[PDB]
This record gives sequence, structure tokens and C-alpha cells, in this order.
Amino acid sequence: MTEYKLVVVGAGGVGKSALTIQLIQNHFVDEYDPTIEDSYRKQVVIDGETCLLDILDTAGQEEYSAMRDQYMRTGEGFLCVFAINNTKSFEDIHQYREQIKRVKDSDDVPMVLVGNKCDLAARTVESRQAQDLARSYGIPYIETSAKTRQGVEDAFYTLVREIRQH
Ligand SMILES: Nc1nc2c(ncn2[C@@H]2O[C@H](COP(=O)(O)OP(=O)(O)NP(=O)(O)O)[C@@H](O)[C@H]2O)c(=O)[nH]1
Ligand SMILES: [Mg+2]
Repeated sequence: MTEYKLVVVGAGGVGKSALTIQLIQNHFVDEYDPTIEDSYRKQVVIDGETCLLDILDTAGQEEYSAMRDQYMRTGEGFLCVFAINNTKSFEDIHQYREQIKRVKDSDDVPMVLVGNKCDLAARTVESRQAQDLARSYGIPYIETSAKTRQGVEDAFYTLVREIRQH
């Protein structure tokens, strides 16, 4: 079956791992559990296509940039995750996108901008700001909550469909 290598990137603590574990294990992880590097493999059916999602969960910590680069290089699509209550993680998005472009030697790779933690009332990044940024990149913007599962399959499935169109 087709394998899609998806890479989840973003600042530390935005919920990269919680998003992935919701998709894979249907559970919200409320624990503090920083990632170094983790891989998940799941057989799914997306629009009648049997395929294998190979999800590379990366570290937000700068100490693992070289490790992150190595895994970014193999990815076919990228979830760029920020948290809607963390303005700095939204600002960091530009830096993550540029590194993706660097290691993939491409100006446009399949990518989804993911505004996570939308269950929180304490929003500091307006949806309009993130939509505008996504529009400038040419990529879709999807708001998610790993807690309520809102948007989770949307984010991953939209990325897979973007790889089909690439
Ligand atoms: N309310 C809420 N909390 C969330 C959400 N996603 C993650 N969190 C919380 O935010 C914290 C960080 O989550 P985690 O998935 O570990 O983030 P990460 O991006 O993988 N961090 P790292 O870069 O170290 O691997 C955890 O306490 C988790 O429960 C969400 O959608 N809503
Ligand atoms: Mg993590």
C-alpha cells in the first residue's frame, strides 16, 4: 500500500505529540512528556484508499535540530503546529517553514498550518492572523484541539490529500 511519511514540527509544548496520539490511540495525553523523536505507523483508509501513515513526531527543543533535519528530509508532508495561546510559537512558524524549505530543497512542499489548543479560551493568536499567514504560504489553515479531538483527522487527512495533489 501507499505509504505517506508525515512530519509533525513546531515549538516545544504546542501539542505535536498529543495531536498524533489522539489520531493513533484516541486518547488525550495531559502529561508533561517532551519528545526526542518518535515514529508511529498506522494503516488507515482515506477516501477508499488503503494507505500507511508513517508519522514522524519531532522535538520542539533546539538541541535536536540536526536530528530534526535528518527526519524532515524524508518527509513527504509536514504539519506545522503552533498553539493559539502561545504567540511565540506562532512567530516561530516562519522559522520552521524555512528550515523545511532548506532540507527539502523546495519552495512548496505539502504542508498544513495547524493552530492547536483551540479548546482554550485564553487565545492570543486570532484565527484571522493564522489564516492570513497560511494564505501567504499557499497552504491550508486548520484549527485543532488534541483535547476535544476537533480537527485532528481533518489536519492529517488534509495533508494526505495535499500529497496526492503534489
Ligand atoms: N488544552 C489543550 N492542551 C493541549 C492540547 N495539545 C496538547 N496539550 C497539552 O500541552 C502540553 C504539551 O503537549 P505535547 O503534545 O507534549 O506537546 P509537544 O509539541 O509534543 N512538546 P515537545 O516539542 O517537547 O515534544 C501537554 O500538557 C498537553 O496535555 C490541546 O489541544 N489542548
Ligand atoms: Mg512531543
